[PDB]
Amino acid sequence: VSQVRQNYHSDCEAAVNRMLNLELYASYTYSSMYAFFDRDDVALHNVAEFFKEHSHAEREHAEKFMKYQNKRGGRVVLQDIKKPERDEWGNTLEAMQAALQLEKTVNQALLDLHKLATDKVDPHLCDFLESEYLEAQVKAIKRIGDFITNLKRLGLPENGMGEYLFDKHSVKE
Amino acid sequence: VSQVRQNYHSDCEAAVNRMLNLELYASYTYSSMYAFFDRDDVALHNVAEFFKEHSHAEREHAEKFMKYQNKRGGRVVLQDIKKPERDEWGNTLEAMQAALQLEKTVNQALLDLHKLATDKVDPHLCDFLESEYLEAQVKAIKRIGDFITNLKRLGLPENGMGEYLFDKHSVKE
Amino acid sequence: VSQVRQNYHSDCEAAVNRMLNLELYASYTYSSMYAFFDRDDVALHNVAEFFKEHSHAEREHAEKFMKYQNKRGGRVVLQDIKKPERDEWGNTLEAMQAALQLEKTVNQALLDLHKLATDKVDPHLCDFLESEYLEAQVKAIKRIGDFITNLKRLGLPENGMGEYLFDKHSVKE
Amino acid sequence: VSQVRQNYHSDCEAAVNRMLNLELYASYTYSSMYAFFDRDDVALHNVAEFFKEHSHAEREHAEKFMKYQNKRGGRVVLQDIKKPERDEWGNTLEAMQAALQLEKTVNQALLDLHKLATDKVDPHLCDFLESEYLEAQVKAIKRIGDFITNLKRLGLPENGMGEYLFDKHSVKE
Ligand SMILES: [Cl-]
Ligand SMILES: [Cl-]
Ligand SMILES: [Cl-]
Ligand SMILES: [Cl-]
Ligand SMILES: [Cl-]
Ligand SMILES: [Cl-]
Ligand SMILES: [Cl-]
Ligand SMILES: [Cl-]
Ligand SMILES: [Cl-]
Ligand SMILES: [Cl-]
Ligand SMILES: [Cl-]
Ligand SMILES: [Cl-]
Ligand SMILES: [Cl-]
Ligand SMILES: [Cl-]
Ligand SMILES: [Cl-]
Ligand SMILES: [Cl-]
Ligand SMILES: [Cl-]
Ligand SMILES: [Cl-]
Ligand SMILES: [Cl-]
Ligand SMILES: [Cl-]
Ligand SMILES: [Cl-]
Ligand SMILES: [Cl-]
Ligand SMILES: [Cl-]
Ligand SMILES: [Cl-]
Ligand SMILES: [Cl-]
Ligand SMILES: [Cl-]
Ligand SMILES: [Cl-]
Ligand SMILES: [Cl-]
Ligand SMILES: [Cl-]
Ligand SMILES: [Cl-]
Ligand SMILES: [Cl-]
Ligand SMILES: [Cl-]
Ligand SMILES: [Cl-]
Ligand SMILES: [Cl-]
Ligand SMILES: [Cl-]
Ligand SMILES: [Cl-]
Ligand SMILES: [Cl-]
Ligand SMILES: [Cl-]
Ligand SMILES: [Cl-]
Ligand SMILES: [Cl-]
Ligand SMILES: [Cl-]
Ligand SMILES: [Cl-]
Ligand SMILES: [Cl-]
Ligand SMILES: [Cl-]
Ligand SMILES: [Cl-]
Ligand SMILES: [Cl-]
Ligand SMILES: [Cl-]
Ligand SMILES: [Cl-]
Ligand SMILES: [Cl-]
Ligand SMILES: [Cl-]
Ligand SMILES: [Cl-]
Ligand SMILES: [Cl-]
Ligand SMILES: [Cl-]
Ligand SMILES: [Cl-]
Ligand SMILES: [Fe+2]
Ligand SMILES: [Fe+2]
Ligand SMILES: [Fe+2]
Ligand SMILES: [Fe+2]
Ligand SMILES: [Fe+2]
Ligand SMILES: [Fe+2]
Ligand SMILES: [Fe+2]
Ligand SMILES: [Fe+2]
Ligand SMILES: [Fe+2]
Ligand SMILES: [Fe+2]
Ligand SMILES: [Mg+2]
Ligand SMILES: [Mg+2]
Ligand SMILES: [Mg+2]
Ligand SMILES: [Mg+2]
Ligand SMILES: [Mg+2]
Ligand SMILES: [Mg+2]
Ligand SMILES: [Mg+2]
Ligand SMILES: [Mg+2]
Ligand SMILES: [Mg+2]
Ligand SMILES: [Mg+2]
Ligand SMILES: [Mg+2]
Ligand SMILES: [Mg+2]
Ligand SMILES: [Mg+2]
Ligand SMILES: [Mg+2]
Ligand SMILES: [Mg+2]
Ligand SMILES: [Mg+2]
Ligand SMILES: [Mg+2]
Ligand SMILES: [Mg+2]
Ligand SMILES: [Mg+2]
Ligand SMILES: [Mg+2]
Ligand SMILES: [Mg+2]
Ligand SMILES: [Mg+2]
Ligand SMILES: [Mg+2]
Ligand SMILES: [Mg+2]
Ligand SMILES: [Mg+2]
Ligand SMILES: [Mg+2]
Ligand SMILES: [Mg+2]
Repeated sequence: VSQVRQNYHSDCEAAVNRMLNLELYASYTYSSMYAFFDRDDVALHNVAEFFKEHSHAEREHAEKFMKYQNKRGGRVVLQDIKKPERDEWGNTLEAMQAALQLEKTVNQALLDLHKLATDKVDPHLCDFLESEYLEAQVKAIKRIGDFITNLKRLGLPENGMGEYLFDKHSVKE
Repeated sequence: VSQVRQNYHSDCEAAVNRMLNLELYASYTYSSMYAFFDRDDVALHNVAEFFKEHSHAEREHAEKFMKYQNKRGGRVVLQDIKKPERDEWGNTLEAMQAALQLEKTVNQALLDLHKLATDKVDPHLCDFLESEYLEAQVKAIKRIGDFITNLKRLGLPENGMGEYLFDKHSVKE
Repeated sequence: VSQVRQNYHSDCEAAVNRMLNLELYASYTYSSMYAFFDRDDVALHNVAEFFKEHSHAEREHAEKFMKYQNKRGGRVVLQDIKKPERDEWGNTLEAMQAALQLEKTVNQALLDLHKLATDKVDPHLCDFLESEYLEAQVKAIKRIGDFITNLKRLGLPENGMGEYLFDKHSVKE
Repeated sequence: VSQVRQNYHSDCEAAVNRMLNLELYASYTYSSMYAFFDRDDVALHNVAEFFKEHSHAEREHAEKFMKYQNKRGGRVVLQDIKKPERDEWGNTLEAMQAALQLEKTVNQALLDLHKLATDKVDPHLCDFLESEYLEAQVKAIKRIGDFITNLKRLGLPENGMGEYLFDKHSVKE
């Protein structure tokens, strides 16, 4: 037993490792989206940069779980980071729809971990999730949903002018 | 009788209380418009913020009537603030059309109060309305009318690209 | 279903709308207290300003619930804002006693909403209440209680000199 | 006829001269109050300074009527400035009560002049009164009324401690 460990269930330790992996998986998916929108035959650079930044944020989320694991006396156990589900992402609308679903998948895993922490009477882990993850996730989901609404309004997928306008006026330039 | 009261007719006092209520009603309607445009399935945030700011301005108009009532020695009497006429506002054009009509309703009440003040030979109340309300109202009506003209030019309600462009280029970002 | 909605029970959505209304009701009550203490025959302007500021804070609390509702994919539904229970507030002690009871009523509604969120296993809503409302409410209740103790010490309601001194030395000038 | 005169009735010209005199009379009354509160056996120096400043304001009001008369092509005609009604002013409450009545007397004369200007269809004179006099008068009346309420609360005339406290905490130090 680690000398620091106190009130930290094995099941929570394992679930933190699985969360770590999911954040890295999300990072990798966003990096694929970045590379897609940077292609010369796609060429939506503000969209590309939105996804690149989101890829970096997900890696930071993973690193924070590594630090957490060690603070509690658990042990980081890594697994392969699976490649993203697609090699090409269609257009801004398809990518944003995939991002929404990814963020909801990550959110569900965070909520499931919170429920496990509750069941194991681990208020430190509950606080960590509430203070560092759950609100960021709700904000990200709302932002992407708002974008999808605007992309539909702009006539995606068919309306290329609408897609251009979104890249120039909705995503940080 | 209040020790400060001079040349202040009971009818004017009552009409100031009714005006106070109407300004609060207008504030509440604009707050509903804010919440509508902030929905994830509407997502026109500059439009939402335009209405939020207008909601705050109307509350300030109400507070100025409270202060006025007390300065003249009248007594503030509050009534329920009725909920807005609609729960959802359609789109930017429908909302702006409703805002125009609301501003004209408020303007008519201000003009009616000015006429009452004239009839009761109350130049202080006439000056207050002319100096603090009537020009602001004309300016607001002109601004909203100009917006409606532009929304129609942009093809509202059908043209979603036009609606997007209005949010990005006509309302403060 | 809203595209953003996840783990948000209909009962919580409805209870957030009812909370929104209660915050607006509290705002309106404080605005009535402001207007009362600004009367020429009351004339306790620091007390009046204390209540005016509290009225603005309550409106901010309501607006934060509107934003929350939309972030979760719920729908803001507004109801009439009922007028305050009294048209005149007696004196500083009576008003502060009414404010204490109002703050405790709002606190109880917040606690009830937290219990509902707990029952529906909604940690995001629990965090929101704990981080944005519950401590502010405890602080406000303590402040008003401290004021009541001092008003009683100063001989309210009978001791007008005590009431004057409170306005000049306990409330921000 | 003055080369500048246009739309300026003889009756209004005369009434402006009478107003000029009344403002000077009010100034002189306030100067008497200043001297009273500066007596060694009264010795309420913040109260004294309040009245001294008000004396200067009234003289400025008179000078503005002189300038107005000349701008319109009327002719300033001066009369004796009558001494104040009392040689001694009792205490802060009695003085403030006299000041309230004086301000209401001046207000009534301003309102009467506005009515004359209205009857003679003189919008420039109406604007001048509304823009330069009527609101200042309402503000002054409200301020003095608020003071009287506080002096009564403080137990004037009997409560000398209350009178001391008013001088130290209600009037600019
Ligand atoms: Cl342990
Ligand atoms: Cl334990
Ligand atoms: Cl264990
Ligand atoms: Cl593991
Ligand atoms: Cl694997
Ligand atoms: Cl996918
Ligand atoms: Cl693919
Ligand atoms: Cl997914
Ligand atoms: Cl889990
Ligand atoms: Cl726990
Ligand atoms: Cl967070
Ligand atoms: Cl957006
Ligand atoms: Cl957008
Ligand atoms: Cl009257
Ligand atoms: Cl009159
Ligand atoms: Cl009347
Ligand atoms: Cl009324
Ligand atoms: Cl009603
Ligand atoms: Cl409507
Ligand atoms: Cl509706
Ligand atoms: Cl209307
Ligand atoms: Cl009216
Ligand atoms: Cl008039
Ligand atoms: Cl105006
Ligand atoms: Cl325009
Ligand atoms: Cl453009
Ligand atoms: Cl425009
Ligand atoms: Cl749900
Ligand atoms: Cl869940
Ligand atoms: Cl549900
Ligand atoms: Cl509801
Ligand atoms: Cl109702
Ligand atoms: Cl009550
Ligand atoms: Cl009452
Ligand atoms: Cl209550
Ligand atoms: Cl509840
Ligand atoms: Cl929970
Ligand atoms: Cl809080
Ligand atoms: Cl205290
Ligand atoms: Cl003191
Ligand atoms: Cl205190
Ligand atoms: Cl003439
Ligand atoms: Cl003419
Ligand atoms: Cl003439
Ligand atoms: Cl003359
Ligand atoms: Cl004479
Ligand atoms: Cl006298
Ligand atoms: Cl005398
Ligand atoms: Cl008099
Ligand atoms: Cl006259
Ligand atoms: Cl005229
Ligand atoms: Cl003025
Ligand atoms: Cl005062
Ligand atoms: Cl005072
Ligand atoms: Fe993440
Ligand atoms: Fe994420
Ligand atoms: Fe208004
Ligand atoms: Fe308005
Ligand atoms: Fe543009
Ligand atoms: Fe509140
Ligand atoms: Fe509160
Ligand atoms: Fe003091
Ligand atoms: Fe004057
Ligand atoms: Fe005066
Ligand atoms: Mg060891
Ligand atoms: Mg284990
Ligand atoms: Mg996994
Ligand atoms: Mg594989
Ligand atoms: Mg629990
Ligand atoms: Mg937080
Ligand atoms: Mg946003
Ligand atoms: Mg009275
Ligand atoms: Mg009446
Ligand atoms: Mg009405
Ligand atoms: Mg109804
Ligand atoms: Mg103006
Ligand atoms: Mg313009
Ligand atoms: Mg949908
Ligand atoms: Mg429902
Ligand atoms: Mg309720
Ligand atoms: Mg009722
Ligand atoms: Mg806190
Ligand atoms: Mg304290
Ligand atoms: Mg000549
Ligand atoms: Mg003449
Ligand atoms: Mg005279
Ligand atoms: Mg004489
Ligand atoms: Mg006029
Ligand atoms: Mg004017
Ligand atoms: Mg003015
Ligand atoms: Mg004041």
